Amino acid sequence: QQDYETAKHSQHQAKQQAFALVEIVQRRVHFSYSDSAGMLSENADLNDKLRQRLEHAESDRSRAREQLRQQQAQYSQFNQVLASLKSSYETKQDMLKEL
Amino acid sequence: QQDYETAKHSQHQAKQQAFALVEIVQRRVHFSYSDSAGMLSENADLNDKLRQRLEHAESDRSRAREQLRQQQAQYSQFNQVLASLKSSYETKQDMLKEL
Amino acid sequence: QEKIDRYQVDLEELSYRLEEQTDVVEEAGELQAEYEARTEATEQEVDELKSQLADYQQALDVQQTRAIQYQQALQALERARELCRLPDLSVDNAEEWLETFQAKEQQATEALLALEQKLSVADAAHNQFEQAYQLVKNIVGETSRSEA
Amino acid sequence: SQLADYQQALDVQQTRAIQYQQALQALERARELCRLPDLSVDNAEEWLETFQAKEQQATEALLALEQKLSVADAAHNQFEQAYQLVKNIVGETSRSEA
Repeated sequence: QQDYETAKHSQHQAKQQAFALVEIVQRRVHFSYSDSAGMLSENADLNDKLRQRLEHAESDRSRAREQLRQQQAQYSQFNQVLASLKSSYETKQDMLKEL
Repeated sequence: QQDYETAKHSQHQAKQQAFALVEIVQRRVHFSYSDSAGMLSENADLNDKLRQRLEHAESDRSRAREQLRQQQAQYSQFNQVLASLKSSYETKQDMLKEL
Repeated sequence: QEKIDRYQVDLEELSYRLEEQTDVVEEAGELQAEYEARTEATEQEVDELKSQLADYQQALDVQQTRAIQYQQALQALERARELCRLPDLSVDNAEEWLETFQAKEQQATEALLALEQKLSVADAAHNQFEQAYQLVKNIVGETSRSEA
Repeated sequence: SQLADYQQALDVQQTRAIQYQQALQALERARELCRLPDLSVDNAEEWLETFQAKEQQATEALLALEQKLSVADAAHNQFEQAYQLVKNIVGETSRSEA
């Protein structure tokens, strides 16, 4: 299994390299007209600042999602312990009524 | 030994077929890129098609979200019932010990 | 009478535990709802920022003129150059590299399948070993594999 | 991001189209190897699990085979002695039935 894990890693790397070479082959045509050029950086200032703000918002969203997931977790374990207590109490109550 | 080499060849056939099917399972999303391949062929203004694809993906993601939420509720229900049985078994076993 | 008294005390303690855990679960559920609202607010903000950036850049990126298209080819070529240990890698000679690396990839897949066959047979042999072990444990109880 | 960053400049679109072509090639290759022209991405999982069962059958077979070959290392003498013991106990019997 260790050997097969190594082999799978190697296969993945080989596949990635082959795909990169295929990408070069596909974009040879785009390289063909590499001499072309155009205007750039017209509204970059506001666009860059808004990109930075959006990156901050995305990071905050990732934090929020992580906190949401973990809280779902702890709520789950709390519910599970609550159900365990419920079952224990019900059984002991049944047994007291029997006695 | 002859039958065993034959069985090994059959196992190799099964292995290659299963690997191929798994590979297409991985490329499952890539078949969704048929829109991307068609979109890329636009070679012109294509933001509206991008927005349409994004809306379709939003619909799919919302469907998956609802599916996941209801499945999570079902799994949680199963987990509470399992925990309740665990506690009940513990209590019954302890009473059997005591009796 | 004493036994029933003990069980009544047990039930009282269990009721106290149930109250405590119900309170904990209610607090956890309130926090969960709060974090749900907070998260949804964060995706709302992120989507709003993305849409506003799209609107602002609408005019900017429409007139691409297929002239800034080739830098993508440049980045792809360079990315292959570091990923593929071929500093001389040229879009001209990249086809020989493509075929050679494809040959290596298919060889790797064949070796992977060869390893997978033996891996599967070995794992299933261990599975039967384990099944024997569980049968022995259930019949007699704990014991080592050597004694099996 | 693509719509917001339309400056992305269809690079991701190009990669996705290339991935689509690769997926087409892989699907054709599987339809060949598995000989299943009747096949779709949505239902390919069913044939995948079917051939998973097939591969499990083949591997379990070959596993019993590996055990039998490993125990076949027993020399010629043991087979003879067991055969003659069974013969002497029950009377003449065939090796296959022994």
